[PDB]
Amino acid sequence: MDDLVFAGNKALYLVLILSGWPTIVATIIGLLVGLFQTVTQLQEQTLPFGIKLLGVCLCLFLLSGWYGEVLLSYGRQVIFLALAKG
Amino acid sequence: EKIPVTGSGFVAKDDSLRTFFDAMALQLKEPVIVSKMAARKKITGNFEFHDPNALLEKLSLQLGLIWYFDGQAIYIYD
Amino acid sequence: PVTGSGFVAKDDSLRTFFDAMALQ
Amino acid sequence: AELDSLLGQEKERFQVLPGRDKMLYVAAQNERDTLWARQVLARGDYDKNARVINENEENKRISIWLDTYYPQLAYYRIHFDEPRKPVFWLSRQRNTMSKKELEVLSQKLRALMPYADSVNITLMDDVTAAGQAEAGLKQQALPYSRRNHKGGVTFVIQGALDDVEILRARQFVDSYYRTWGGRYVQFAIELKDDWLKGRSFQYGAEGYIKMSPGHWYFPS
Amino acid sequence: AELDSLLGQEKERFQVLPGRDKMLYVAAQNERDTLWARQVLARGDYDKNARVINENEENKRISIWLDTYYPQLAYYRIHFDEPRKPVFWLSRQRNTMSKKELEVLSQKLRALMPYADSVNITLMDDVTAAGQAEAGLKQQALPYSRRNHKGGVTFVIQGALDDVEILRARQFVDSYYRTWGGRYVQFAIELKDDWLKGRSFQYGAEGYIKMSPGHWYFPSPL
Amino acid sequence: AELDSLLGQEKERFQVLPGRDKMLYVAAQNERDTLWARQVLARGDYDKNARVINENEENKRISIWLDTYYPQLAYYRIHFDEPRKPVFWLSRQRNTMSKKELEVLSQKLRALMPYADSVNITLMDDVTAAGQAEAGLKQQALPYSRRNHKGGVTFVIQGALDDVEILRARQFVDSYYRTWGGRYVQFAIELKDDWLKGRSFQYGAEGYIKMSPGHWYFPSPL
Amino acid sequence: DKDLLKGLDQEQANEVIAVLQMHNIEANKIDSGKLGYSITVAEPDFTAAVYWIKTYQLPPRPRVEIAQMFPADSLVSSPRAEKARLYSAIEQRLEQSLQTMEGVLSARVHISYDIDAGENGRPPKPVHLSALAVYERGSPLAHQISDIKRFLKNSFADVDYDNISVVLSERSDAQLQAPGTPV
Amino acid sequence: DKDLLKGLDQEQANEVIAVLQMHNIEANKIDSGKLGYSITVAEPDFTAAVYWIKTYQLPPRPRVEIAQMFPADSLVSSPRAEKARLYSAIEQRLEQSLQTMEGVLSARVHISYDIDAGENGRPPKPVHLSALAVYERGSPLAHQISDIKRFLKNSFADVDYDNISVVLSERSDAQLQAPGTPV
Amino acid sequence: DKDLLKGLDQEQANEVIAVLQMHNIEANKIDSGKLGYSITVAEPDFTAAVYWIKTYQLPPRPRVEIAQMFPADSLVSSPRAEKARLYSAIEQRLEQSLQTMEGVLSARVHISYDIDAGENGRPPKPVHLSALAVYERGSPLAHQISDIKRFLKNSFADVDYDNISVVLSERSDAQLQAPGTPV
Amino acid sequence: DKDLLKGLDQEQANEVIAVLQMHNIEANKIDSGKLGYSITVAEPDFTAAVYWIKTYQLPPRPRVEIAQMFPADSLVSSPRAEKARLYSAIEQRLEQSLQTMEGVLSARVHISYDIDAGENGRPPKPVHLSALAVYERGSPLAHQISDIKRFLKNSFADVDYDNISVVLSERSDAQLQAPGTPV
Ligand SMILES: CCCCCCCCCCCC[N+](C)(C)[O-]
Ligand SMILES: CCCCCCCCCCCC[N+](C)(C)[O-]
Ligand SMILES: CCCCCCCCCCCC[N+](C)(C)[O-]
Repeated sequence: MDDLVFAGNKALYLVLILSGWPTIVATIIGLLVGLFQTVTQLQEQTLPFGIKLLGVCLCLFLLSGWYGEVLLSYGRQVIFLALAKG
Repeated sequence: EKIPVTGSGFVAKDDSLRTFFDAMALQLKEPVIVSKMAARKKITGNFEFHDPNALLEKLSLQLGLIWYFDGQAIYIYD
Repeated sequence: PVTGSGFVAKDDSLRTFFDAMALQ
Repeated sequence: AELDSLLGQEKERFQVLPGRDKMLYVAAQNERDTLWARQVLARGDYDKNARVINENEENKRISIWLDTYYPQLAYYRIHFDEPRKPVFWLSRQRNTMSKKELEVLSQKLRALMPYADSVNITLMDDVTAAGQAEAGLKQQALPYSRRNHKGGVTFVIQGALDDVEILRARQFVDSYYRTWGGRYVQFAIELKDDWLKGRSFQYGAEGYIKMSPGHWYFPS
Repeated sequence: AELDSLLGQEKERFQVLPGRDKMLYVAAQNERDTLWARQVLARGDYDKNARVINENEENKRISIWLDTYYPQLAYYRIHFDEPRKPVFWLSRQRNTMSKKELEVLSQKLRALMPYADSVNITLMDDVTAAGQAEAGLKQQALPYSRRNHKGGVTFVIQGALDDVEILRARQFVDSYYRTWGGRYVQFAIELKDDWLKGRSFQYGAEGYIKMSPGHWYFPSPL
Repeated sequence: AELDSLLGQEKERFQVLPGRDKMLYVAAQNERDTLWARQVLARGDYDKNARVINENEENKRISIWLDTYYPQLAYYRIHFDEPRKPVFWLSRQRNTMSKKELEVLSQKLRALMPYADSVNITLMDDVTAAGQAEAGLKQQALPYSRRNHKGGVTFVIQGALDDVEILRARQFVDSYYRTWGGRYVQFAIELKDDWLKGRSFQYGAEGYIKMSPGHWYFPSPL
Repeated sequence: DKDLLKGLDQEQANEVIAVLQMHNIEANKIDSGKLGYSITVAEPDFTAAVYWIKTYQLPPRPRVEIAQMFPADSLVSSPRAEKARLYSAIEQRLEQSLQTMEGVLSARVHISYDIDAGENGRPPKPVHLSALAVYERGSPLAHQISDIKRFLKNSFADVDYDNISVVLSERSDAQLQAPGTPV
Repeated sequence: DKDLLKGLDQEQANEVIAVLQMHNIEANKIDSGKLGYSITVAEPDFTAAVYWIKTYQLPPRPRVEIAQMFPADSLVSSPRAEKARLYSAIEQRLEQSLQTMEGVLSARVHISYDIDAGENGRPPKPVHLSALAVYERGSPLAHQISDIKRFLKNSFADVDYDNISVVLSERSDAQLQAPGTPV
Repeated sequence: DKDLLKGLDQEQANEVIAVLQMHNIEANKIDSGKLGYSITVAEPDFTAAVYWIKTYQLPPRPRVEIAQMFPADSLVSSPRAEKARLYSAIEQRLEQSLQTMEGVLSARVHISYDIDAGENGRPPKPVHLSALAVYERGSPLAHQISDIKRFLKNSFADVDYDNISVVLSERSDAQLQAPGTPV
Repeated sequence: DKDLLKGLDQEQANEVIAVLQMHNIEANKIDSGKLGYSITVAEPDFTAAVYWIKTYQLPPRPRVEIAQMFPADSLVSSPRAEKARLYSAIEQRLEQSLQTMEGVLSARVHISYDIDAGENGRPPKPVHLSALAVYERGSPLAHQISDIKRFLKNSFADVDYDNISVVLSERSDAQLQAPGTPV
C-alpha cells in the first residue's frame, strides 16, 4: 500500500530530523564545556546546564519558522491522502 | 469551420438514450418523453435520421424498447 | 460467419441473449 | 594570380564572368558558397575589383528598381540558369504594352546587368500558374480553400494537421515558390485546436456541438 | 597516374567516362560510393579536372533545367543504366509534339550531358503506370483508397496498420519509385487512432451506407 | 600462384569460370562463402582482375535491367544449376512474343552474362504453379484463404497459430520461394489476436458490438 | 597570430574549429595540457572570426539532463525526485535506441513530466512525446515518420498517435575541401 | 593608448571587441593571466568608444537561470524549490533542442511558472510558453513557425496553439572587412 | 600530424576509426597507457575528419541502463526503486536472449514502465513492448516478424500481439578494402 | 601487427577469435597474465577486422541474471527480493536441465515474473513460459517441440499449452578449414 508505506516512513524521518538539531547543539556544547573544565582542572555541576539552556533557546528562536512550514505541509498532505479516493 | 465534416448526420459518442432521442425529435417533429429505466442505456455510433419512423421501429427491436404515440408526444419505455 | 445472421455469446446473461434474438 | 586560382580546389563550384564596367562578377549558388567567396575578397587576397552575386539578391535589387520606374508592371520572376541570357516572365493578361516598349524595357534591364549580354522577355499565362498550384494541392491531398481577387489568388490551409501533412505542404510550397515567385499566388498555413474529440455533435445544416449533456453550442 | 589507379582495389566499383568538356566524369552507384570518390578529388590527389555523378543528382539537375525551358512537358524519368545512351520516358497522352520538336529536345539534352553520346526518347502509357501501381497494392493485400485527378492518381493508406503491413508497403513503394518516379503517382502513408483502416459507414433505416472520403475520422472507441 | 590455390583447402567449395571480358568469375553458393572469397580478392592476394558472384545477386541485377528494356515481360526466375547454361522460365499465357523476339532476348541476356555460353528459355504454366502452392498448403494442413487477381494469386494465412504450425509454414514457404520466386504468388502470414477483443457481437448486415451490457456500438456491417 | 580562446575542452575546441572552417577561416589548435586547448587565427581573419564567435555564441555549453538536479543522498527522497530521475533515464535510453535505426545520424527526445505535480490526491495525466531527428541525404522522410511513430507508441502504457510529434531534417552539404591560407 | 576596461572574462572581452569593431573602432585585447583581459584603444577613438560602451551598457553581465536561486543545500528542501529546479531544467533542455533544428542560430524559451503557488488544494493552471529565435538569411519564416509550434505543443501535458507565442528574426549583415587604423 | 582526440577508451577509439575509414580517411591509433588512446590523421584529411566528428557527435557516450539510477546499495529503498531494478534487468536479459536467434546481429528492447504510478486500489495497466533488430543480408524479414512476436508474447503475464512493435533492418555493405593514402 | 584489443578475459578472447576466423581473418592471442589477453592482426586485415568488431559489438558483455540485482549477502531482504531470487533460480535450473536432452546444444528459458505485483489482496495471475533451443543438424524439429512442451507443462502448478512458446533452430555449418595467410 504505497500510500501507507509513504506516510508511515515519512512520520519517522520527520521525528528524526526535527529532534536531531537541538540534541546536536546540546551535545557539542556539552563536550566543549566538559573539556574546558579538564584543561582548567576546575569543576562544578551547573555551568554546562546553564550554557545548554541558552544554546537550545537560540536554536529554537532560529529554526522554529521552518518547523511550522514542515508540519503544515505534512498535515495537509495526509488529509488529502485519507480523503483521496473521493 | 469548427465542424469540418462533409455530409449530414448525428455523431453519438456514449450518449444516454435521452440525449440521443432528443436529437431525433426535430426530424420526428414531436417532443420525446423517455423513462428513467430506458435512460440508463447507452449508445455510440454515426446515424442517418433520414426516415425517423423506420429507424425508431428498428432500434426498438435491437435495444429492447417499446414506444407509443398519442398524437402530441412520443413515449419510450423499457 | 460469412453468411446469415447470428450472435456470438461470451457468458452473456439470458436477458442480453434473448434481447439479441428479439429482432428475428 | 587569377581569381579562379584563389577560390579553391573545386573549380566547378563557382563561375567567373567579366562585366562591361571592367569588374569580375562571381556567380554563386547559395548563401554558404556566397560567404565562402566574399571572405576571399574582404580579406583582400585579390587586387582588382570583383563582386559576388546570386539569383535571390539580383531578383530583389531588380524589383526595387522596377518599383520606381514601372510601378504598375505585372511580372513573375527572373531566371539566371544561363546568367549571360536571363529570362524575364511577364503576364500576358495584366500587361498591355507595345513591342517597342518591351524592347526598351529589355535594353534598360541590360543596362542594369553589366554581366548579361541580353534579356529575353517571355509572356506566361496566369490561368496556367493558378492551375498548377491547385493541382499540386489536390495531388498532395491537402484540405484547402481558394479565394480569388482581381490581382491574386490565395490558398488557405487550416486545421488540426498531421505531421505528415505539414511536411508534405512545406516541401510542395517551397518547390513552387522557386519557380513562380510569390507575387501572384499566396499560401497560408494555420494550425488550430480540435473541438470535436470526445464530444457528440450534429453536422450539416443546423449543426451544433454540445460540450456536455445540457450544454449546447452553436458555432456560426 | 591514371584516375582508376587512385579509386581503390575494386576497379569495377566505379566507371570513368571521358567527355566533350575535356573533363573526366566518374559514375558511381550510390551516395556512399559517391563520397568515397569525392574525397579523392577534394584532397587534391589528382591534377586534371574531374567530376562525380550519379542518377539521382542528374535527375534533379535536369528537372530543374526543364522547369525553366519546358514548363509544361509531362514526363516520367531518365534512366542511366547505360550512361552513354540514356533513355527518357515521356507520356504519350499528355504531350503533343512533332518529331522535329522531339529531335530539338534530344539535341538540347545532349548539350546538357557532355558525357552522353545520344539520348533516346521513348513514349510510355499512363494507363500502364497506374495499373501497375494498383495491381502492386492488391498483390500485397494492403488496404487503400484511390483518387483520380486530371493530372495524377493518389493512393491513400491509413489507419492502425500492423507492423508487417507497414514493412510490406514500404518495400513496395521504395521499389516502384525507383522506376516511375514521384511525378504522376503519389502514395500517402498515415497512422491514425482508427481500427477500420479508413473505411467509414453511416447507419440508417436501410442499414449501413458507405461514406465518401474526407479528412475527419471517428477515433477508435475500443 | 593460381587463384584456386588461394581459396582454401576445400577445393570443391568454389567454382572458377573464365569470361569473355578477360576476367575470372568465382561462383559461390551462399553469403558466408561469398564473403570468404571477397576477403581474398579485396585483400589483394591475387593481382589480375577477378569477381565473385552468386544466384541471388545475379537475379537482382538482371531483373533491374529487364525493368528498363522489357517493362512488361512476365517471367519467374533464372536458374544457375549449370552456370555455363542458365535456364530462364517465362509464362506461357501472359506473354505474346514470336520465336524471333525470343531469340533476340536470348542474345541480349548472353550479352549481360559474359560467363555463360547460352541462355535456354523455357515456357511454364501458371495453373501448375498455383496448383503446387495450394497443394502444399493443404498437405501441411494450414488454414488459409485464396484471392485471385489478373496478375497474381495471394494466400492469406492469419489468426491464432500454434508453434508447430508457424514452423511448418516457414519451412514450406522457404522451400517454394526458392523454386518459383516471389513474382506471381505471395504468402501473407499475420498473427492476429481474437478479432473482437473478447466482446459479444452480432454479425451480418445488421451487426453491432456490445461494448458492455447496456452499451451498443454500431461501427460497421459485421 | 591572435588568441581567440583559451582553456577549452576537447569538445569545445573541435566545435569551434568546425564552425570557423565552414566559413573559410584557417585556425590552429594548440594543447597546453592542464591548461587545456587554445585556438588561434591570422590577423586578416581576426575580424570575421570574432563576428562568427559572437553570432554562434561559441564556445558551446555543457549538455543538460534533468537527473543532474536530483542526486540522491537522503534516506527518503520525494515521490517527485524518484519519478524525475526515472523519466530522465528513459529519455536518454530512447535517444540511444533511435540512433541505431537505419540511416539516422542523430536524434533527441522529450517527454511530458506529469511530475510537476506529485500526483498526490489527483489522478495521473496521459503522456506526450516529441522527437527530432537528422537523416542521411536521399531519405524518404514522409515514408520514414511511420516507423518512428510505431516504435515510440508502444514504449509507454497509454499513448495516442495524435499525441506524438516528430520533426525530421536532412544533413547539410559536406565540407571536404580545406580553406585557403591568406596571401 | 588609453585603458577602457580591465579584469574582464574571456567572454566579456570578445563581446566588447565585437561591438567596437562593428562601429569601425580598432581595439586590442591583452592578457594578464590571473588579472584577466584588458582592452585598449587609440586616443582619436577614445571618445567614441566611451559613448558606445555607455550606450550598450558594457561589459555584459552573467546569464541568469532560475536554478541559481534555489541551491540544493538543505537536508529538507521545500516543494516550491523542488518544482523550481524542475522547470528551470526543462526550459534549458528545450532551448538546447531547438538550436539543432535546420538553420536556427540561437533561441530562447520561457515557461509559465505556476509554482508561485504550490497548487496544494487548488486545481493547477494550464501551461503557457514563449519562444524567440534567429535564422539564417533567406529563410521562409512564415512556413517555419508551424514546425516550432507543432514541436512545442506535445512537449507538455496540456497546451493549446492559442497559448504558444513565437517570434522570429533574421541575422544581421556580416562584418567581414577590418576597420581602418587612424592616420 | 594533427591531434583529433586524446584520452579515449578502447571502445570509443574503435568506433572513431571505423567511422573515419568508412569515408576514406586513413587514421592511426596510438596507446599512451594511463593516458589512453590518441588518434591522428594527415593534414589533407584534417578538415574532413573534423566535419565527420561533428556530424556523428563522436566519441560516443556510454550505454545507459536504468539500474544505474537506483543503486542496489543505498541504505533504503521504496517499492518503486526495487520494481524499477527488476524491469531494468528483464530488459537486458531479453536482449541477450534475442541475440541468439538465427542470423540476428544485434537487438534492443524497451518495456513500458508502469512503475511510475502505484496502480494501488486500481487496476494495473497491461504491458507494452518494443524491439529493434539488425539482420544478415538475405533474410525474409516479413516471415521473421512472426517468430519474434510469438517469442515475446509469452514472456509476460498479459501481452497482446497488438501491443508489440517490431522494427527490422538489414546490414549495410561490408567495408573490406583499405582506404588510400594521400599522395 | 596492429593492436585491436587489450585486457580481455578468456571467454571474450575466444569469442572474438571465433568470429574473426569465420570471415577469413587470421588473428593471434597473446597473454600478459594479470593484464589479460591481447588480440593482433596483420595490416591487410586491419580494416576488415575493425568493421566486423563494430558490426558484432565485440567484446561480449557479461551474462545477466536477475538475482544479481537482489544479492542474498545483504543485511535484510524484502519479500519482493526473496520472491525474485526464487524465480531467478528456477529459470537457471530449467536451462541446465534442457541441455541434457538428446541432441540439444544450448537453450534459454524465460518465466513471467508475477512478483511485479505483490498480488496481496488479489488473485494471482497464471504463469507463462518461453523457450529457445539449438539442435544438431538432421533433427526433426517439428516432432521435437512436443517433448519440450510436455516437459515444461508439469514444471509449474498451472500452465496451459497455449501459454508456452517454443522456438527451435539448427546449428550452422562447421568452420573446420583454417584461414589463409596474407601474401
Ligand atoms: C512515528 C512512530 C509511529 C509511526 C507508525 C507508522 C505505522 C506504519 C504502519 C505500516 C508499517 C508496515 N508497512 C510499512 C509495510 O506498511
Ligand atoms: C524548552 C521548551 C521546549 C519547547 C519544545 C517545542 C519547540 C518548538 C516550538 C516552539 C517554538 C517557539 N518559538 C521559537 C517560535 O518561539
Ligand atoms: C515556552 C514554550 C512554548 C512552546 C509553544 C510556543 C507556541 C507555538 C509556536 C508558535 C509560533 C510558530 N511559528 C514560529 C511557526 O510561528
